[PDB]
Amino acid sequence: KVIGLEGGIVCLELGKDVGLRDDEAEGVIGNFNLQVQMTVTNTNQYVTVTP
Amino acid sequence: MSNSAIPLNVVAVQEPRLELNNERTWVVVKGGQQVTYYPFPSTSFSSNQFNFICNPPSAQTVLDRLVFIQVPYDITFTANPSHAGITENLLQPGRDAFRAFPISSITNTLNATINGFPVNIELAQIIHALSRYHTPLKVKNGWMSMQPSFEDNYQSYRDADGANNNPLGVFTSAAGLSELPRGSYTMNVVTNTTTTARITGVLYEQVFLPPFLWDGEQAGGLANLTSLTFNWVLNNNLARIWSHSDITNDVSGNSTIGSMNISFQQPSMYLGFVTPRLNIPIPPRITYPYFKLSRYTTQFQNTLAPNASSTFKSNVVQLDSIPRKLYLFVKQSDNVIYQNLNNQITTPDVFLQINNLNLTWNNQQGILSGASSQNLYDFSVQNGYNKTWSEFNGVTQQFNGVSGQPTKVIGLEGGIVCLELGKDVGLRDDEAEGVIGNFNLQVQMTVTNTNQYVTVTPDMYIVAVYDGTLVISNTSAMASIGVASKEEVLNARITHGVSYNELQRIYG
Repeated sequence: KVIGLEGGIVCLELGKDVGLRDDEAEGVIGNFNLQVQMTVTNTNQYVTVTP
Repeated sequence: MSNSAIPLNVVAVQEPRLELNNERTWVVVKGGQQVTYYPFPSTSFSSNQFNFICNPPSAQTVLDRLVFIQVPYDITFTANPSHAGITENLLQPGRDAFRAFPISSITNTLNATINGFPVNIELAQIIHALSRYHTPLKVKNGWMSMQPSFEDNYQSYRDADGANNNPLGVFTSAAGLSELPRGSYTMNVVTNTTTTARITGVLYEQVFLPPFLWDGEQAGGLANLTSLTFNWVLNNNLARIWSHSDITNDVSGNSTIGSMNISFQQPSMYLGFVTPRLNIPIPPRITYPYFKLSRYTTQFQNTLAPNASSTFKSNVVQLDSIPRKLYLFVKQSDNVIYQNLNNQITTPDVFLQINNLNLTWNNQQGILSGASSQNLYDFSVQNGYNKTWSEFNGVTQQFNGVSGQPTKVIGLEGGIVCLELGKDVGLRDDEAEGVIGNFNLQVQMTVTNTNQYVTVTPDMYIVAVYDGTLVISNTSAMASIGVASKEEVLNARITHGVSYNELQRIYG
């Protein structure tokens, strides 16, 4: 028996693993955009997860 | 040099094979870093609408001018009884295609709002006559190639079979390095038997209307907008996308196809945004050229054919300001070909052959009135027409070698005159190519139906493009029309730097 255990929840600090063009830091305003295209797998055996 | 009459000035030029000196300056080409493309899938798609509301990423990033959309689609055909039967596949090797350009003529109107003040155009009737007008072979094998792109050149589809330039054939049978026919275009055929066909794929149609550009040649895209958004609406019928041939429909009928239906999925636009680099700053507000084209249209009651002639005039209109140039043609009418759909799928686009055209600018009456139909085809081709003489004035004899079968005459599809409005219409002293206003127009033009079968009620169309400034400064979009003053048009000193040919280069 294969058991689903849970999922990752990644978090990337904005200066740390994103990198920001010079003159940018966690305070500074403003107006930028973000969109996350991300592939995933349902692990749970029993039910269909509508995501 | 100073030998003749009034003496001239000497200059010498080196032949190409040798300068060998001149001043050779190394030129570093630079453009901002980060050019990226997004696919904005339309929010609120429907069966009679598409709406793509997308926002510029930073509002400090210039937006490139070419834009296009892609729609996945699905059609089911089915055979009517009678005509029946019937024993051939409902889709035929040489007698079947998309109309060009498909997802265009099908759409009733398109309006994109920038920044946002709306700029919208009429895509159903405008475009089919706008296509002929500015594209060289260089272009019709470039950007224009993403959608079916081969225009109807036979007065009747039935005749075409089987030519080497039948406007809707297989890819094999278009001679090397030329524009293919519209049965070239790729798409899955899930089924195809007698009584049923069913096809699927995806078509890329680029948007027209300024300032988005369908020429290949490019110019600085619109920054610094804060939000833009397109909005189609398609007219009801939707049977206009497909095309057909009479050659298979034969009978007391009637035909093989009637009827069939379409289905769309998630369409999406495709925008592109460069970023300029932090060294070179672009101005806070900035001015763009901007064109608007809007068609005026009469309808008549008189029915003329199969090759008989007559004469027509069109209700006066009052232009606010001189269009920079206007087009005029008589096409087969709308009131027909929107009934009993077999007509919709089997009538080509083509216009009737012109005999002569006299028109009136403000108060003049009878302009051009004595210019031979031949002499109308001289301009354009000087404003960029692009079809051989025999195509304009469409008629073509082609005879049969036996005793005794009379020679067969085909309509070769008619012509469409475009007269650039200062270039060869002439305007009173101190009147520019676009100043307010306001001057009547009235087009009196005799025509002949050259299509062998059958009769046709016609309509007249006259599409006038105006030339306005448009200043997009965030976040306002003022758009003054008639930019030059009547006093400024007198004594605006001529220049010898600019070439007029370079201005007719910038479409348009």
